Amino acid sequence: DPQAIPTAAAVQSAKVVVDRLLARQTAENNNQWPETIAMVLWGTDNIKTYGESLAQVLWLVGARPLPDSLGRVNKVELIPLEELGRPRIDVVVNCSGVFRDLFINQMALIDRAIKMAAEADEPLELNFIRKHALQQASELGIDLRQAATRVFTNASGSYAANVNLAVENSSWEQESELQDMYLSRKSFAFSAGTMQQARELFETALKTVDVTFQNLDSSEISLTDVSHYFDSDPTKLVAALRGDGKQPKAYIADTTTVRTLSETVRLDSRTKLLNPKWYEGMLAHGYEGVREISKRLVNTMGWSATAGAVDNWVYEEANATFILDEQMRQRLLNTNPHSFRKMVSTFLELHGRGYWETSEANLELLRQLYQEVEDKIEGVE
Ligand SMILES: [K+]
Repeated sequence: DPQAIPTAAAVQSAKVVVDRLLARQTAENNNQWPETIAMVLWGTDNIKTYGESLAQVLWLVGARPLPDSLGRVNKVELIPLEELGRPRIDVVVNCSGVFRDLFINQMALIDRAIKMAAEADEPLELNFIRKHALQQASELGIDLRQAATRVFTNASGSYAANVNLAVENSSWEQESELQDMYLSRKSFAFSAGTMQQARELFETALKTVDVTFQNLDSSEISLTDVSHYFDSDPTKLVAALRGDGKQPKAYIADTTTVRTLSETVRLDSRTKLLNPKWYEGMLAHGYEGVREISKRLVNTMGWSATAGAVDNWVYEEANATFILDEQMRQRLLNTNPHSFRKMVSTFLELHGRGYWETSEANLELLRQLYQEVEDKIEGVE
């Protein structure tokens, strides 16, 4: 029931997460407030939380919902700056296609809130939406309301950046290509039927991003269980667009019960890809199990592609665990030659793309093993 969202419980849960996100960012970077946060809104998650990440967006821009009598959220108002107790933070609101499919009315609500923030008569140092929208209105020669466009998604009918697909298929040379794919697919703006492409305004707003942010429940679907999270990650994109080339700080709120993306990748890697409990658990399935391990390594590479969030030691440990250990290598090779070949390919690709630095010895062995499994695959075929 899309008008039910967000509930007073979701509003209250969301305040805690946003205060924690801003506290970490200020404490780390010279007590500087971030100007703009790029964040993803997943539709399934907004069902389950009665609109927690929705409410996080409203909190950031200093808006509160207004349930009528039938518990419908039809309107917003601004929190006054003395109540907010900090600047209005600008937000690039990257809605999933599914969020768009289910919550067009709530995409309209966010939009009203941000335009409201933009038009407010308040000092620019306490209203980063207003500060940006005026600069943006001036640069591009448009209205302030037009300039205060922040609610973006896929084209009507479409899903995903297809950065996941690029990584899974190894069908790309430079990061610019992944970044071009994202900007070409995610630049469709909500406005008062049709998502209008607005690429130049999407790029302009993206260049103002200081922080990237997503909510995830690592207990249910971790950062590396699926490709959809790195698919939606604009961390390296923002660096590549910005005049100053500054990569924004990246965070993940884990809703299991706020970390840097780096911290979250390290936790997931030691819990899943590098953890004996996990990979032995997968190999118990046999043929499918080796596929799951290969998939994990590909999704980890995805985070290298979008964020450079994977420490070299993660790839060195994965190589030591699955390739250098002759016993484990033989089990992979014997159970699933096809997924073993993919894993060997993925280790060589990671070196090829500069995401993994390793010894000549390790690479020679990977090439040697690449030859041997192909020779075996063609053996039966
Ligand atoms: K999507």
